[PDB]
Amino acid sequence: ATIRYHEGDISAEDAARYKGAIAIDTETLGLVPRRDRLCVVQLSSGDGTADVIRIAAGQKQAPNLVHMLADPARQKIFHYGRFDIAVLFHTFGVTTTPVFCTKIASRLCRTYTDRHGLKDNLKEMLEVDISKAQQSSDWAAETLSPAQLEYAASDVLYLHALRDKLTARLIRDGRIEHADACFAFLPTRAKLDLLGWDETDIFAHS
Amino acid sequence: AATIRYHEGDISAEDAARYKGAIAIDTETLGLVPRRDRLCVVQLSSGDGTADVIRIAAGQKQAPNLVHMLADPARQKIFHYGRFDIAVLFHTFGVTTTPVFCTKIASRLCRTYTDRHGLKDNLKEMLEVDISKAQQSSDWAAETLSPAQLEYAASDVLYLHALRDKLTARLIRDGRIEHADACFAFLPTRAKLDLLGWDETDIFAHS
Amino acid sequence: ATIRYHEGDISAEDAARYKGAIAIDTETLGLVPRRDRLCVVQLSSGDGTADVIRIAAGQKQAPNLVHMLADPARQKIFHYGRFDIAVLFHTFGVTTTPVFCTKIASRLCRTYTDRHGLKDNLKEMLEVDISKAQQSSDWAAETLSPAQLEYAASDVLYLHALRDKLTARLIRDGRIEHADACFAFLPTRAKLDLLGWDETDIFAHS
Amino acid sequence: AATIRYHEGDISAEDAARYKGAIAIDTETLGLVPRRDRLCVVQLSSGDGTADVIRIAAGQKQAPNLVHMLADPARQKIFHYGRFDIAVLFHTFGVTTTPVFCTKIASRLCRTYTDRHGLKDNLKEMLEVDISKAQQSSDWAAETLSPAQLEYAASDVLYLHALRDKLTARLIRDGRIEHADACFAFLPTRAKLDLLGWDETDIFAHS
Amino acid sequence: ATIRYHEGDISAEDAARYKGAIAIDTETLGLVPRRDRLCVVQLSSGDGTADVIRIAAGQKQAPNLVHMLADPARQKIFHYGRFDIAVLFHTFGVTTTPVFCTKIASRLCRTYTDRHGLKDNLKEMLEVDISKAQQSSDWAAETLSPAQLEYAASDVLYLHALRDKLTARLIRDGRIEHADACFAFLPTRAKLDLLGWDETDIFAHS
Amino acid sequence: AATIRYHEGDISAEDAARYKGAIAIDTETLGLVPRRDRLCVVQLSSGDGTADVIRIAAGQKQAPNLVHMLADPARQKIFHYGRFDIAVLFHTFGVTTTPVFCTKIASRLCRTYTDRHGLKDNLKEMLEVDISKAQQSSDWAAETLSPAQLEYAASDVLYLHALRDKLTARLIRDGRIEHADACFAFLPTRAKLDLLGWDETDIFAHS
Amino acid sequence: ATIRYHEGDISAEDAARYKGAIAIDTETLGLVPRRDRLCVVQLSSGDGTADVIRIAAGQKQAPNLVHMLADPARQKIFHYGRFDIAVLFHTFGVTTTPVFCTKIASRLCRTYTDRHGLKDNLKEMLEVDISKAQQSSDWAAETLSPAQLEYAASDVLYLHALRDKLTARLIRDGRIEHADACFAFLPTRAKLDLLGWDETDIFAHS
Amino acid sequence: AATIRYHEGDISAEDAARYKGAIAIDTETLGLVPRRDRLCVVQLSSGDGTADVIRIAAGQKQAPNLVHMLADPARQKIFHYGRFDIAVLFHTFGVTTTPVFCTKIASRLCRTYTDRHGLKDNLKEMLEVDISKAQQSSDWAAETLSPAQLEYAASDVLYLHALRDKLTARLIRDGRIEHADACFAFLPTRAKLDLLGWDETDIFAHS
Ligand SMILES: [Mn+2]
Ligand SMILES: [Mn+2]
Ligand SMILES: [Mn+2]
Ligand SMILES: [Mn+2]
Ligand SMILES: [Mn+2]
Ligand SMILES: [Mn+2]
Ligand SMILES: [Mn+2]
Ligand SMILES: [Mn+2]
Ligand SMILES: [Mn+2]
Ligand SMILES: [Mn+2]
Ligand SMILES: [Mn+2]
Ligand SMILES: [Mn+2]
Ligand SMILES: [Mn+2]
Ligand SMILES: [Mn+2]
Ligand SMILES: [Mn+2]
Ligand SMILES: [Mn+2]
Repeated sequence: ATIRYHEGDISAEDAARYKGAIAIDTETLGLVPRRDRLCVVQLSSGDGTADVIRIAAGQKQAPNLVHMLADPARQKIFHYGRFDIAVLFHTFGVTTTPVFCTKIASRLCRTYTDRHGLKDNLKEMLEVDISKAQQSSDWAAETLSPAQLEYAASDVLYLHALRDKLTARLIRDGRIEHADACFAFLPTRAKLDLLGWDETDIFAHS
Repeated sequence: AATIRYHEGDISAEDAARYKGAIAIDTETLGLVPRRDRLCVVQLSSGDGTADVIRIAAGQKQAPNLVHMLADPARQKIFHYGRFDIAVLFHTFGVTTTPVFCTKIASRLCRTYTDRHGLKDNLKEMLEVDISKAQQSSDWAAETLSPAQLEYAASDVLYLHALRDKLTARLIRDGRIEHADACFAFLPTRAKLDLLGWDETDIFAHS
Repeated sequence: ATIRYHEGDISAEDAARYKGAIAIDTETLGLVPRRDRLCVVQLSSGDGTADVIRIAAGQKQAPNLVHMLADPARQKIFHYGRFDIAVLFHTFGVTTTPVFCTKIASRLCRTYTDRHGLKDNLKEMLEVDISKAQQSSDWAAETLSPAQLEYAASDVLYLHALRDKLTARLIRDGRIEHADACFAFLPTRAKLDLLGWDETDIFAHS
Repeated sequence: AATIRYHEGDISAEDAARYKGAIAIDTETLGLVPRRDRLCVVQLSSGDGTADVIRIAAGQKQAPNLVHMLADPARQKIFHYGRFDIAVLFHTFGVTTTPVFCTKIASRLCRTYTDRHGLKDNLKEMLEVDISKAQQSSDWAAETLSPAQLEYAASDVLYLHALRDKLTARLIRDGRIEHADACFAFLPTRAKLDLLGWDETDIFAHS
Repeated sequence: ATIRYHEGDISAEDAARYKGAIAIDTETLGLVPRRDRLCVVQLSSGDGTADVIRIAAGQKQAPNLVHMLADPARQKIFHYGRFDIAVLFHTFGVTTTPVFCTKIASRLCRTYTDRHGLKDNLKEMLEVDISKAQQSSDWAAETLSPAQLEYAASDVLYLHALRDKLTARLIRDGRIEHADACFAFLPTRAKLDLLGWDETDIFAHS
Repeated sequence: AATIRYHEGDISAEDAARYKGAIAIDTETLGLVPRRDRLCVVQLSSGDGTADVIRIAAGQKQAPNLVHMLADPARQKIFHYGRFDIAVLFHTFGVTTTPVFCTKIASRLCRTYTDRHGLKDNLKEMLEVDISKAQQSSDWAAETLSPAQLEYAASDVLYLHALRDKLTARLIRDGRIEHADACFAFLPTRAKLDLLGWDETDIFAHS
Repeated sequence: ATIRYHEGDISAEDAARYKGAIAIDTETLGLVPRRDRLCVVQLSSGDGTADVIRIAAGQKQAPNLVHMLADPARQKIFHYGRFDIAVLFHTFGVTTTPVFCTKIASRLCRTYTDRHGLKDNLKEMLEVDISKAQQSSDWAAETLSPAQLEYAASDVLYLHALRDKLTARLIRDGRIEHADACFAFLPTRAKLDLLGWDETDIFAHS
Repeated sequence: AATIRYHEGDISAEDAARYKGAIAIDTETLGLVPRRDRLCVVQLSSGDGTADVIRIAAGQKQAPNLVHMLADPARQKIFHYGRFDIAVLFHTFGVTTTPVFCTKIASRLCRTYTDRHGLKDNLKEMLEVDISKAQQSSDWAAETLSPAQLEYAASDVLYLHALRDKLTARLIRDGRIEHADACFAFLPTRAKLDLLGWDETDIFAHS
């Protein structure tokens, strides 16, 4: 199938499709990790297909997903990893590593625009169109709608391609090393957020 | 206080060799925009109560012995708020200072009960030391640095070893030494992003 | 009829339809109770029908309405009760109790959105559409238009259903007790507003 | 001043029994974010001019005698701004402190002629008492609390009975004691909503 | 004709149509009277017809217009008189008196809205539609377009009717005396503006 | 200073008759929201160095002799910032005070070289008089007004005649006495619009 | 052709078309000259045709373009020259002089509007329509799209005409001398920007 | 200090002739809006330690000898923040003062290490001179200027030659004298744009 569903954790069979980079996004009940639980983890290996894993209330374990997230041999790709890395660390205790963030890379090379959302990035870098629902969706439902399923999958289907396009810009425009040091600090940035520094830049004076 | 060793242009090879471990360091400039306000002074201590104060001439783009200590991965460099000085040294010399310990990032990560993370209050509370802020900001590119100027420059580095050590023990006690080290590792990139114009935005925010 | 009209007070016959929760909203000349008089009280028992009571200038009495509002055996349901409780206390002297507020409950469980208006709530929680006039309507007119009448009734027709939907979220997501303590403090919050603390949170430092 | 009874971990069963009515109480932490800054001290007075100062060790999640007084519905708990400390005690111990009287909510509800609702100015005007704010914020997780620290902690609670009583008579005189009681009843929920992340928004506003 | 044109001043014949209230608005080169000159004065007697008077550069005199503006026997009606009274005083030296301001009256009785522009007022109070150009029009042109002419006339054609509608609200809602004291202070408010207090309320502390 | 005549509820008929011209006047309340903070004191001077200080009891809604002076169109009333006190007297007594002279509107209209338009600085510059702001805001609804309270209340009105006269001569000199009179005429409406809720907006702005 | 392409520098043949004013705009990788390189210089002599010069990475020389920009006998026309003068000085070391800025002139005479963009100016002053892309375009591409080419040319095709229209306003409304002193200070304003005063007005107190 | 030459209306022809080079100059008004607050005093020094203080009467629109020095292209005029005074002199007399040197634009262009660009701090650091700001802003349109007023007016110009010269040497040293001269050339237009209403916007911004 185009989208592969899992309850609680990705199957070993489908975890084995990921031999390189893993594209990933989550869905939650909101933007405060300590208040709003993790509901969905969506993955893609780059081949046009997704794994959508439904996370249950109170579930603190996903052994196969956690293994992938922890695996230093496979890069995990987010658009704004700062948040999802924090969600995964709060829920599972796992420090996702290493990571590539297409929003940080966008801010570092697409210096001519202020539009750094994923939709704007995919339209310019790949000519792909994606749509935003309406902001208001209960991702903790019993049964996710099929709309809910394709929204989640479209968040990870293109991150491989987008990473490649942006990587060539960073190298062309000379800031690939800046992006990589940003990627290495990112899990720390996410843990400071969980600790309450989420609205301050630690590198400022205040 | 005191005992200041004064140098013109660069630290002599002899005094550089006094530095067998961490290097305390601050600079003085003509202001806060590196591409506009030139580096005037770099000041250095090895943590024994002495300081090397190197005066930097306008247009000078070379400092062999200082640049070697800055680029030397074996000796840590200690600033209070290194984000600024690392950018100034890269813009002036092409040198990327590394590895660093920043006592202001440390202060923020463990001195969570306070908003005063300047050097003066850090020293007073962590070491029971007084330093004096200059009554008015001064011309650091003056033809002759005053005695008061050399003493103010020196005081910027005389206690950084001892402050690093007390803040490290706090970061260990309160469980954030790893968060701090990750900060120090990113800090040179942070300073390079300043010079390129991202200086008033946090690259990790949405905007 | 679908909408039942009253002058000054609800009839005893129509007040008797309310054997459980009373859904309620008001219409006024504006948002300052001491300046802008109460004009309309709209009620619904949950059955698709409304009572719309036209309040006259200077009227400080509505014995049957006031009895319903004061009755601790019947919950009164508002979307943002904070304001209407203050209007009713200023006009009639009545402390409406006990109350359920679908906006407080929305802010407490719909943690994934910032859209907490009634229209947004009804569309997501019940799939119902309602429309906003244009903000500018003289609710003190001689004769209310029939448009004016259905706008007022649509503000109370769904509050029962909406309360039920949101209540199951609060329990699912674990904040029903938080919502109930909010409901108990609400009439105090409204009286502090009438006293001039309306733009400060009393629980802050300032 | 004085007479401070010092305890490690929990108040002894004997001193808990001195408390047959209302309990004055404040805490000290490593800062203002409870999930980050641990509880270090809880301080208690029964209103007789003595205080119990209980030092809380890192990671400690249990305090039998203190948690019994906090959860005990028969003895009121008095804080100046209890919204914060109630959240800290719930996060540290799982205990919901109740019932409470908050002298800062009281100050705001009846001291309508002023903007200064801190403890220091409340005490000066209501009781003609001076307390001293620390010259600089301190490390409350220190290995040994100083004498000055124990005296500052104690002063936080020594006058709360007398201040509660004077503010109560003002709330009665000016007709808002009921508004105040309703506040106190909501205050534990208010503190729990803080811990869940609503801490910078008023749940009763539109946004 | 529907619109009557004049160069420099209104003719005596057309000034004689005004036996009661005079509705009036101006057009200028912008919103700083000392920088942006007066270009057009538009008038209406209430009968569906307008006089549009083109003011020339540097012209400091319009004897018949000034007589009307100065005449305490005839009320002058503006929507936001504060500005135009200042323009007329700067250009001609004339203190327009007495005045009725449909924007002040709108803010005083239409307490249920924040839309106090003339367009919003005419649509609700009279059901009339008017349109806004695009904000950018050179009112000092050689020859005003016919569009320019009807825009200017539509600013004064309805002020009589609008004044009547709003006056009945003020009396109904009990603030006619508040409105009249506002009208008496208005020319002073405009002269303080010309003196440099234009962005402070003189009745505040600062 | 001094000589204060104290009254309970209303000024006696005898002392009212001392007032054959302008009336200086200020009030004291429990705060700045009239519908919440009750009038506690009204203070009056005829400009001879004496003052009448009338204490107002909670709930009192009548003051025959004072309300006659307030409503009396033959004697001008002088406040420093009358916008507030006119609203308080209308809310408490139903009386519209008129006609008024406001020394703060006057100060703003002619003392154009400064931003300090409080009474204290007006008096110091216009009359070379010192008054003292209370060290802390006080409970003006106290059972017994202190001596210090009566002296602070009195000083609010002892110099208003002399300040009115010096500011009038400045308004005449600099050509804005007419602007000032128009202000004074609108000021009661301005205060009534405050009570109705327009208190944080200027009715003459667009919004 | 309507648009004439050049690599690196304008040809001598096409530089010779410019016997009077030179209309000019640039395209870059963004708005920080020290970070975002110069990519395109677009020119027009006023005749409906443009020269579009593609600037290569790291190129610090364009001898013929620089000669034109430096030439005090030919006025260079920008819409907001402040930025492009800084880009040209950073890239080439050239102080463009003398200059006429249609945005400064717009702010000085079109005192009745706040719309001082080029699109708004061309629509009112000349009745010409131009369109904005979408803000997000990589001007450093290998091969500029033909869309990219006409966007760049439309930025300079009308500046001659627009300069003439605005110049007659400045003279009519009496501020031509104010505009000319602004034009003389403009290259200094741009160099202060490159030095870090770009977000302060040097003539203020702070 | 001192030696002040007082003039009514205009400087006498004799004292004007003392001025054979640059002219230091400041004014005093009734406030910051020229169309509202009239010019009261113009003060002048030739840099020898003396000053001419010319009192300007209300409505006066002519000053032959002063207007000649202001309009005279051979003698530079020195203000600290000339943007304001140039606008006041143009509004009062129709004269465009030129050419000018502005020590505040100079201070901002070379004193890049500080935010304090007032005259007082400029003088203290560049010349080691103290001047005193008036304890309170004064009525400069008084019938008789006090001795203190004439001394404060004079001090505004007594050191402007010496401060111009020290700031010029800094602008030369740090490479911005040309930037400064371009500023001075635009400054009269800048002041004329103030009078026309652009006074709170930078004409070189987008908005
Ligand atoms: Mn995400
Ligand atoms: Mn998504
Ligand atoms: Mn430093
Ligand atoms: Mn220093
Ligand atoms: Mn409602
Ligand atoms: Mn409604
Ligand atoms: Mn506390
Ligand atoms: Mn404490
Ligand atoms: Mn108008
Ligand atoms: Mn119009
Ligand atoms: Mn007062
Ligand atoms: Mn007082
Ligand atoms: Mn451009
Ligand atoms: Mn373009
Ligand atoms: Mn000056
Ligand atoms: Mn002065």
